[PDB]
Amino acid sequence: TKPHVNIGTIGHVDHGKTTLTAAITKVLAEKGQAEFKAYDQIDKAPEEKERGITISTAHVEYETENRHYAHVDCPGHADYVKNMITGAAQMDGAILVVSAADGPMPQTREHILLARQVGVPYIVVFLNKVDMVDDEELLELVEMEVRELLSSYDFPGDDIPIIKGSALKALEGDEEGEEAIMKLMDAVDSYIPEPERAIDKPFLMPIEDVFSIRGTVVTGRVERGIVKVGEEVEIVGIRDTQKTTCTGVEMFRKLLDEGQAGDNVGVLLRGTKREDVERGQVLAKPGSIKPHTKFKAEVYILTKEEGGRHTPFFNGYRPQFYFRTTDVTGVITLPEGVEMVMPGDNVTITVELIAPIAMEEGLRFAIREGGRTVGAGVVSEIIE
Ligand SMILES: Nc1nc2c(ncn2[C@@H]2O[C@H](COP(=O)(O)OP(=O)(O)O)[C@@H](O)[C@H]2O)c(=O)[nH]1
Ligand SMILES: [Mg+2]
Repeated sequence: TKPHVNIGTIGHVDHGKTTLTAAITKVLAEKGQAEFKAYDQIDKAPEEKERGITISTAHVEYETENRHYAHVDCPGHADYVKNMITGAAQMDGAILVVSAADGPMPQTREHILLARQVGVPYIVVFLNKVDMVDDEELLELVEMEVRELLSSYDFPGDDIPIIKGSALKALEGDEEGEEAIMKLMDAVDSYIPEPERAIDKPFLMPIEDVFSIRGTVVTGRVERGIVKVGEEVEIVGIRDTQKTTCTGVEMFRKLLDEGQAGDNVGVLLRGTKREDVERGQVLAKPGSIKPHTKFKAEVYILTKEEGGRHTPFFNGYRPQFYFRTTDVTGVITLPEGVEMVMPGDNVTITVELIAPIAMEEGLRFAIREGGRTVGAGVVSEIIE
């Protein structure tokens, strides 16, 4: 019944991300809309090893009167870099926690930057520890700096909701703290939009295999949107884009009239040659996506223990980039002042592939070396 939304607390270590998370569950639990999770339950988040990468993440759920939320909170900076780049925890919005006494700190800056690189749509701020600041004019100045920092990374710093409170007071049952928590959740309900359904997006299916029996059939999972018998589709990319019509959709022993987000199907293509279709291309609504060879991306480089490299790479490093279904070789260019990239670092890079790929901001990929994963990335900018 209630719409679902995924959010999380970001911010510098020790500014109160975990205390605020606990306070949210406590106050909403007091309204009969969540189970209360204490500070220690959340601070001691379990390790989850997906694909060699190990990440500590606390998962709580709670509801307002309008929505149902899934909430992620992580102990260490490194955990946020990982989750945000790999996508192990998506965020329809983020709650930025900033200590009112200390103000923005390096990881406050980095999480805003990451939030923009990976496409976190919108941010709300909880300006925490107001009980340690006794001067109103000091409070306004720190709020002012936060809005500038947000705007310096293209978020609407002038329009973002910033709620001032004390998560620890709220957790002690203080009435003024609890009101701050509800001001925060009222802003989350109002300012963070509900995510677009996958089935409502323009059709896109990555091609995993190609067959010629009836004619040419391609198999894969429909990533988003719907494809119906009789509709036109474009084939992107690697080669010049081309257009055809869907004449059939099917599973095991089951013909279909349509294929929609989440379905594993085979799609009949009319008059398309098998040699003109190959793994790595995608089917898509005509005009909805384009092929590109060059782009910028935010990447996380796996550590030795995570199965990655154990030596840095330098400008001109030439690995394979795994987009959806296959590798494509590309050359890496490093930022202006960056000289090397150590295992475990995150950095923004420019890449030029040797072949085009259907590409768009927010597309995730792996970096591979010798058939081994060495990095994970997110396309942050297209370069034509
Ligand atoms: N005085 C005060 N201390 C707080 C507040 N919120 C959190 N703290 C303290 O700040 C320290 C770190 O808080 P924590 O939530 O673990 O920060 P995190 O690293 O972002 O998760 C703890 O000792 C908390 O008790 C607050 O509103 N006021
Ligand atoms: Mg914490």
